[PDB]
Amino acid sequence: KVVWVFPGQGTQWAGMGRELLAESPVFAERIAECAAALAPWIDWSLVDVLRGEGDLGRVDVLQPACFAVMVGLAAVWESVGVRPDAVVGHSQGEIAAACVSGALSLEDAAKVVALRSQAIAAELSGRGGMASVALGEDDVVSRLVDGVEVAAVNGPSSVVIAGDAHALDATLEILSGEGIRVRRVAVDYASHTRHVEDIRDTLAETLAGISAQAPAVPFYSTVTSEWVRDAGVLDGGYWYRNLRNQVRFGAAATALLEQGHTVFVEVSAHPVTVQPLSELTGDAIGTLRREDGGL
Repeated sequence: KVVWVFPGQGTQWAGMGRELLAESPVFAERIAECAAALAPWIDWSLVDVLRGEGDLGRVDVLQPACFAVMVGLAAVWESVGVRPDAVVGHSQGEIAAACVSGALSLEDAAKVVALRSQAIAAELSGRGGMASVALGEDDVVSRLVDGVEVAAVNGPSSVVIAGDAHALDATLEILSGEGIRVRRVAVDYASHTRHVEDIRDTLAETLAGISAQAPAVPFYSTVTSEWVRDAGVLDGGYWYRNLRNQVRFGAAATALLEQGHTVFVEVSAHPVTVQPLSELTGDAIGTLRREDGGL
């Protein structure tokens, strides 16, 4: 059974799909359509930035850009007639999961992602970052210093953590003293932490009146780690929780395993979730690679 896996960050690079946009006609018309749909809230050109002519450090541009190229790739996979048995996202990418699984309208999804990116840009800037840790969740908890929270869990030993930059630096220093493999991510906000508990009102106000219909394709949410079979349950509050609550990506993958789902596709411009799922199962296929946007 085929599961469309939608990641978040780590798949962006200069010139998202310039070659892909030039060669693929269906992707080009689809991305033009989304740019038209995203027009009421942009202050730049989608086609310009996706071709590698804007600012990749601008979060409220890259995140809608990532969403738009994700929709384009999903349309491309639809062209070759790939029927997704299940669709699951990863944090921000979960919005795309809501968009294509029939649980949300494309215009509503574009509106939601635009508002979320704008809010996190106006607020989250300069408040933390991600540290990737190749250690188990229990080991991380043992190593957990104050001010640090596990951003997400993706496997037996794949844990991403987030928090205040000072606490992250202290934890990384102790890790280096212990000499264990840990890396930093060049992002200026600690999402899915206590910081998310600061902009609740604005997010609630923005994501209002969304036509959350029933998912055409079953959606296994990691916020509940559960299948969604209802219309309207996945609300703006749910997206706030997703931005707030941690992602049990490893638990989600394990749940999808015994449910007969084997063929897993990481739709992205660069493989990021290929290995933290392949080490669990080995059945993970990427879509594109960094600087490899060619056909």
